[PDB]
This record gives sequence, C-alpha cells and structure tokens, in this order.
Amino acid sequence: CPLMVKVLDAVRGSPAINVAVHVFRKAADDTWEPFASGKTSESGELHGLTTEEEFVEGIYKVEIDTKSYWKALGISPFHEHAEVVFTANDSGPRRYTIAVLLSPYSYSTTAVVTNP
Amino acid sequence: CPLMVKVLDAVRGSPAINVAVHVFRKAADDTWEPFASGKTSESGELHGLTTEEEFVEGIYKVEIDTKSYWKALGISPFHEHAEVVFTANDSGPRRYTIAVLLSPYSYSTTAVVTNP
Amino acid sequence: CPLMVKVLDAVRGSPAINVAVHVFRKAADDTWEPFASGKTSESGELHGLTTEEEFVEGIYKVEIDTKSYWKALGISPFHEHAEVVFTANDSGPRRYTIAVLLSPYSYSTTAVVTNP
Amino acid sequence: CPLMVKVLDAVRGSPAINVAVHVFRKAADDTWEPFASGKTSESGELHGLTTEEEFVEGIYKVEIDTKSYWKALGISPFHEHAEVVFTANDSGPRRYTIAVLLSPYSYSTTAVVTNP
Repeated sequence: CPLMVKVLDAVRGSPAINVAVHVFRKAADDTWEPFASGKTSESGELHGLTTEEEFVEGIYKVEIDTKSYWKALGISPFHEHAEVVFTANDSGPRRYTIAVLLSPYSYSTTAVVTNP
Repeated sequence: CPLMVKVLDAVRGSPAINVAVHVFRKAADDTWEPFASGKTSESGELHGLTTEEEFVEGIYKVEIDTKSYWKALGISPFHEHAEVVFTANDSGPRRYTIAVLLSPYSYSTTAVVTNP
Repeated sequence: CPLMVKVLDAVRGSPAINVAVHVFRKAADDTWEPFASGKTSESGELHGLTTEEEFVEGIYKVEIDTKSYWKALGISPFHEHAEVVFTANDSGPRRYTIAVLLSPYSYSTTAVVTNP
Repeated sequence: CPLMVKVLDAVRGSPAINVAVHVFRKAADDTWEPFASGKTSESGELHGLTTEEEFVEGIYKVEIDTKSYWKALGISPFHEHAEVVFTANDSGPRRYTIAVLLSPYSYSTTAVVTNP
C-alpha cells in the first residue's frame, strides 16, 4: 500500500464516503496518463490503488471529485474538485497518505510520507 | 494596532460576522485575567483590542466563541470555542493577526506576525 | 477506544512523535479536573486514554504540548499549546478522534465522531 | 476587483511574498487557456488579475507555485503547486478572494465570495 487516499467531511465530522478518486502520472511526453481510480470506503479511505513495483518515480496527480460529493448532499460547493500534485519516490520508495478535509467553500490536504 | 483577529466561515465562503472574541492575559498566579473583547465586523475582522503601550510582553489567550456562531446559523458545531494562546512580544513589539478558519467540526488558526 | 488523539507535523509530513497530551473534564463546580494523559506514539497516535464506561457526558479539554515539540526541533513556535474543548457523549456514546496538524505558526484540528 | 489571491506562510507566520500565481479559463475543447498571472505582494496579496467585464461565467483555475516558494526559502516541499478550480459567477457576478495557507506538506484553501 504505497498510496492511500483519505477524505473527511468537516461539516459532519465524518468520513466522506463514496468519493471518486482518479490518479494520473505524468508521462515522458508531459501528458497525464490515467494511473488508477477508485472510490472511498465507509471509513473515507481508498486503499489498493497501486503496488511498490508499479509506483515508480514520477509526478502524480490525485483528483478528488468533491463537487459530486457535495451535490449529493444538496450543496453547490465552491470547488470543482480537489487536486493534489506531487513528485513521488524521488529518493527511493515511500508510502504516501494523501488526506483531504472537505468543506463547501474550503479544502485542506496533508501528505504523510513514511519510509517502510 | 498590535492585535487583529480575522475569522472566515468555510461553510458559507464568507467572513464570519458577529463572532464574539475575548482576550486574556495570564496573571502572576497562573489564572487568566480578562484583557479585551469585541465582535467581528462585516469583514470578519476585530481591531482595536489593545494599544502598543498596554500590550506588553506576556502570555495571552484569545478565545473565539465558535459555538454561538454556528448555533446562530442553525448548524451543529463540535467545539465549545476556538482558543490561541501565545507569548507576545518576546523579541520586541510585533503586530499580530490571528487568522482563523472555521468549519463545524474543524478549525485552523494561524499567526501572521509582522515587525512595526 | 472512545477517545484517540492523532498529531501530525506539516513541515515534515510525518507523525509528531512523543507529544505530551493532557485531557481534563469539567466538574459540576466548573473546575477542570485531570482526566487522562499520555504521549503520542511513533505513529503520532495516542490510544487507551479512557473507556466507554468512564467517558461519560461532559465537557472535555484536550491540551497538546506543541511548544515542547517544536522547541526540541530548535524552533520557537507561536502557540504555547493546542487546546481542543468539546462536549462529548451528549446524545449517547460515540468514538472521538481528535486530529491536530502542526506548523510553527499554525495548527489545525478536526474531530471525527462515529457511532460504533 | 473581482478576483484576489491571498497567501500565508504557516512556517514563518508571515504573508507568502513573491509567490507566482497563474490563472486559466477552461476553453471549449476542455483545455486550460492562460488568463492572468502575477506574484504576491509584500502583504501576500495579488490584485488586478481581471476586470468585472472580462470575468464572465466559466470555469477557472488558479495555480499557485508553492514549490518555487519553498525552494527559495531553502525548505523541502511536497507538492508541485496548489490549484483551486471553480465555476465563477454562476448566480451573477461575485467578488472572489482565494485565501491560501501554506505549509511544506500541507495547504488549505478557502473562497471568500461576496456580492458586489
């Protein structure tokens, strides 16, 4: 589990459940290639996106579909999505947790990077 | 103006208006003595709490009545309040802005400290 | 595990390890009674503070000694501590996760409250 | 002035000065077209990006070059940048302030949207 994504709802103090997440990797030609996708579980987490061996050095983008999450709750939020873009594994393999905290007009994101 | 508080509402995407703010200094016997108060303006700001000459070195507490704010909006809050506590002026007088971001189950606070 | 506390360092993207945490409960006379204490583990977490049966309804305060954490890293931070104050269990038993995100001049806190 | 960006540095407790900011509109073919740019002032603010008449309804992207900011300070950053993407003006013209808080491994962003 070198990459996991966790999403929380700051209005309810809860996991944000069933949030779509798409991950991309920047190719050598500079385009963004689809890399993995999934949706958050009942705990707000999304595990199993990749493997140590597939998750090579590169620039990755995690796109969180926050707008659909809010719209299903009846809210028209500010952001179209939350996108988190980062270089991974540039000094060897690491485990990444991308946390995102949602409010209708704000989001926060934090990365926790550990060396297993 | 040595101490400013600024509050934003992450649910509405607005300044947090009419939020009550109380300021305390720590007394000799470790108790919190009341020092200033006010409420945020239509821009979410509260100015005028103290003056340069009264705002001497010491430990100060700012307590933001978030619970009453959310209750006035009809939104269920988690916290009783949001407090910063900080030592002021320890390397000379400074201007302090306490920037606060509010959600019902989360807040943030940040000091912006500038030299006069 | 009705109460857990998790602390992260936003400078390094890591758990904040060995952070002291003191929990208080407001007594019927309005004073703050010591309730539990501990320090964060290697994962930034502090588990085992209380039990379902001891953690009755009340107003609780979680005091995080963030200043000592920064000072051990050579930094003189803004805040003396981070304090999180909240009513717990007012509509029956819940599980509370109090997360805190530390920077030298900022902290963030989020509560995740689940019904087991 | 319909679009303002304001950036704070949670490590220094200061405005984030000289941060490069690029603004894009989404074109008919889904591509991002460059729209404005600038850098934050000594107060961490960037004003003057557009005018009321040019800032028509559409989807806009603001991309904040956080990586270069942290590199200029000698501090190792996680993200390549911080971006908001939002639909503007969907219920009439608004003034938008994008408030951004930066740490090396975390950021936040919040929209403060006021009616003219």
